[PDB]
Amino acid sequence: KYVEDTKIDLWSYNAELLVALENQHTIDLTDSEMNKLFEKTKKQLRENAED
Amino acid sequence: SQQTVSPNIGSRPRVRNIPSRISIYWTIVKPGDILLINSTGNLIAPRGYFKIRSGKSSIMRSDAPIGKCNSECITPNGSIPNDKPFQNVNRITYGACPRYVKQNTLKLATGMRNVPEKQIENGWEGMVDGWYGFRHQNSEGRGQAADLKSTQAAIDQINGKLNRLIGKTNEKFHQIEKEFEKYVEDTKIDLWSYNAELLVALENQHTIDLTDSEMNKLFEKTKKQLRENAEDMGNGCFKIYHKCDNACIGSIRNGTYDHDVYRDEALNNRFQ
Amino acid sequence: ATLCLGHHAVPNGTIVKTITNDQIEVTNATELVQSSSTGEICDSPHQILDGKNCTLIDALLGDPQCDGFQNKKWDLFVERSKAYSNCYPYDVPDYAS
Amino acid sequence: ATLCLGHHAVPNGTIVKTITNDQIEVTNATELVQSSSTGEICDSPHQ
Amino acid sequence: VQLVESGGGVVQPGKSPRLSCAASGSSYAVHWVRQAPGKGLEWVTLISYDGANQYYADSVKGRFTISRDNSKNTVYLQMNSLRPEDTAVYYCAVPGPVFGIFPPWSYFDNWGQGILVTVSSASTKGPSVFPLAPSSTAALGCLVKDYFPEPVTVSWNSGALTSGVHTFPAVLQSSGLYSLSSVVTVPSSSLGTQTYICNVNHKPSNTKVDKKVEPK
Amino acid sequence: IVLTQSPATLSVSPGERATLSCRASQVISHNLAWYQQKPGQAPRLLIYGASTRASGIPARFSGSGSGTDYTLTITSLQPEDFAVYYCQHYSNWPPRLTFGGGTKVEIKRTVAAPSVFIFPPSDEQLKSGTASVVCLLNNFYPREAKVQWKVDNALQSGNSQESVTEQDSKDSTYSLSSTLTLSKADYEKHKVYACEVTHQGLSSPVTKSFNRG
Ligand SMILES: *[C@@H]1O[C@H](CO)[C@@H](O[C@@H]2O[C@H](CO)[C@@H](O[C@@H]3O[C@H](CO)[C@@H](O)[C@H](O)[C@@H]3O)[C@H](O)[C@H]2NC(C)=O)[C@H](O)[C@H]1NC(C)=O
Ligand SMILES: *[C@@H]1O[C@H](CO)[C@@H](O)[C@H](O)[C@H]1NC(C)=O
Ligand SMILES: *[C@@H]1O[C@H](CO)[C@@H](O)[C@H](O)[C@H]1NC(C)=O
Ligand SMILES: *[C@@H]1O[C@H](CO)[C@@H](O)[C@H](O)[C@H]1NC(C)=O
Repeated sequence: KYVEDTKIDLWSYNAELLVALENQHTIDLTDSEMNKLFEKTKKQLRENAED
Repeated sequence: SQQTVSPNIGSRPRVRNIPSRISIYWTIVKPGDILLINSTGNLIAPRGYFKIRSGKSSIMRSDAPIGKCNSECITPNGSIPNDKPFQNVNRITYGACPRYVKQNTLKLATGMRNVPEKQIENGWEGMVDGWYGFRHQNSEGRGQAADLKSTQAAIDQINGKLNRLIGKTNEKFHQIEKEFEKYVEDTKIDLWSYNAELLVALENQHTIDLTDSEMNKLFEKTKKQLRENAEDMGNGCFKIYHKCDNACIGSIRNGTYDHDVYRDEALNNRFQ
Repeated sequence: ATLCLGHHAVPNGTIVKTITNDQIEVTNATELVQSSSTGEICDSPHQILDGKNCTLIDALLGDPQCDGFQNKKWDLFVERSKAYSNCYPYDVPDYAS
Repeated sequence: ATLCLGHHAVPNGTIVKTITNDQIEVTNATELVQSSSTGEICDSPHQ
Repeated sequence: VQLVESGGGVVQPGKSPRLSCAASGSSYAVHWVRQAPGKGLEWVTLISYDGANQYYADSVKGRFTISRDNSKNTVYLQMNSLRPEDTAVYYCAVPGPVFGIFPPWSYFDNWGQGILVTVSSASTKGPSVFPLAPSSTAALGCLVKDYFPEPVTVSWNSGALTSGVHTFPAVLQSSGLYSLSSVVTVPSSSLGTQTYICNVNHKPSNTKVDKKVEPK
Repeated sequence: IVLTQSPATLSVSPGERATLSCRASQVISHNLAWYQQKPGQAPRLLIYGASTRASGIPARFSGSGSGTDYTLTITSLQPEDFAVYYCQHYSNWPPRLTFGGGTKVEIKRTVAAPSVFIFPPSDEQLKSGTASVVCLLNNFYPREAKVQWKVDNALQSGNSQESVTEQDSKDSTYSLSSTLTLSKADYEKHKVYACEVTHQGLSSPVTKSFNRG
């Protein structure tokens, strides 16, 4: 009982942290790609356009 | 079940001047079942039965006084508030309690890296209204103003992770409270202490990266805004090749500035 | 004519840990470990039964000093180090269970 | 004469968790927990 | 770090009263949160720690002005272009720190005592105390109609009877004047014996009226 | 952004737990603060940053929430906790500062019907040009009461003025007074003046009318 509950609590903690870490990376990942593509366009058009 | 116990006649070390003893035994009789007692002497018979429920209730060895108050978490060293996600008071707990860790302190960074004036990373002890800002020396004089955009962006993120770390959100939480061998308990406390040590490191690594970014972003935003009208004067300062009144600096820091207005004016002073 | 870009600072800050740094000074920090306690068990919201001079087994068997504990209930029973027995000497083979 | 830079969106998205966010809507997501079962033990590959 | 406010009382639309909020010796940013009578809290303005920036709510935008004299260690809420919708208790507040830094927009950990202003343009009229006759278990009262400004102190039999008393708060009429009732309860037998007088007293427009009740 | 507080009033007995909700029109990233306002005095800061409890505030005040749904909990309510409470949003980049409507933490009591009393206008006021009819609702519980005016069996509008007391020191009861303003000319035109009281404490809307004679 005690051992099994200790186990399930530590594994539930792992799963909750892993998903958070993984998704934190994926949001950062996708936010970057968008920012990169906007800045790529900015450096390309340069003075010929305004933000 | 069946329990056979033989009486053992013999003097044992006197306790409260009694060389005799009573060995206590228990039997649980299930709803269908019947209790059957056979004895030819020496039996200490029951007077009835006790109610025997599931769980949730407990026992604690403690010499701490009971007092008129409301606290969800109990330890043998007295009750503790369950704000923080971890505790070091006692491995023995009864209510919805923070997890027990070996560490007596885990500092969660809720700010930015301290680089002070006394010894772009220009740490200003004087800027206390924001985490990132501007300092100018123009025609009209000197002045300091904090950037609330980068500040609020940093505050909001720390708020997010802090709330998630200390519960106080709507969930199945990040560090769920413990409810409740030696070896098993030590195994547990070592793995939980590892968790807490790694979590804080990860969390703070993110917060430093977070705050370092916000500063770099605000410096680059200024660089793309001034463009050719200024030059990166070594450190965290720029050298605007024209004059700017308290309204011109305001237009840079408040974002409503463009290089076209001060174009020809900047081209003149630069070629000298 | 000269525009400088800086940030906030404190004379003495808090030393924290990151993935790449075991000692790193930051402007502000917060505690995540409860180290302090008042030194008293609170009655609310749990039913507390202070065993006092009684052990739970003494309250169960019915030692005279424990007559007050009859038919009592609890969320948590608080057993005292100074509790003692004062009835017929007894032994419970497998007491903890 | 006017060049706009955007991204994909869905009317109703999936709410997920990150390090700084306990509730954050995303375009697409996947499950990592098996909650359902047919209600029958399979013979193969175990005796 | 106590705060003290000044510049209250009654004010007639067209005038420009100045609200002052003083400290106790450096300087933070200062906000103003107002509370209309019987209504909730409303944020109206704020001034920066230095004064460079000033923010006003859409309600008081263009009508109110905020200034600060660091020398005198005070903040001034200059209120012009009045509307009777400015009749409120004004509270000055100091923003609390967040993660070591003190930005202007935050929670308020320090508040002033509160100063009431009354946009009304009304004559300092005295009340006309009329009785509320008990009918043939059992109540009687005093209608303290048309008075200005606030308040009025009512006591029954020069502070003799206390139990059964109920003095209602003042209602602001269309007349721009206040009016209130004060009632009491005692047996329908004891009315013939005992006599009841409601000691009504108005501080501005000085008057100490007395009125006796008789059954009809 | 707009803050919506619920319930407008919450009836609680001492010892019980209170759960005060604050709904934001959009995500406020935990930038919320809770205040306690006692009558006459300035609001008292309880919580900030949605969950962080202010210096010296008793442990029973618990602030929580995320997204747009935030909560204020008083685990074991003391008699000194009966007051008005306001949630507050604040932000520096998108500059904003809003207060919610506020919630009244009212003393829970058994339902008590109002003691209805109707008072005809005085002869002195009658000879001044205006006539004021007064209805008294004495010591009732809960606060939710409806008073209607009937001039010769005809419902009035915008000529009535209600005034209610605070919860009584002794029995935490409510007392209300509705006053109807009429001209001496209009008061003379009609004979009967009724006051219809609707309250949970009464099985049916109780009326108290009078005639000029
Ligand atoms: C992080 O920043 C917060 C502010 O955002 C700091 O909180 C402040 O901590 C000080 C600690 O001394 C509190 O000062 C008070 O001083 C009086 C007089 O000496 C004393 O009687 C009080 O008991 C208290 O110590 C201050 O009130 C508190 N402010 C808030 C808003 O909680 C915090 O210390 C900073 N943490 C770190 C590690 O830098
Ligand atoms: C906590 O509880 C026990 C109760 O017997 C007390 O004697 C001890 O000093 C405490 N231990 C710690 C590590 O605080
Ligand atoms: C920005 O610059 C000045 C303040 O120095 C002001 O005239 C202008 O309206 C400001 N605009 C914004 C969007 O803040
Ligand atoms: C506990 O026992 C001691 C003697 O050992 C006695 O002085 C005291 O009164 C007893 N206390 C209680 C709570 O029964």
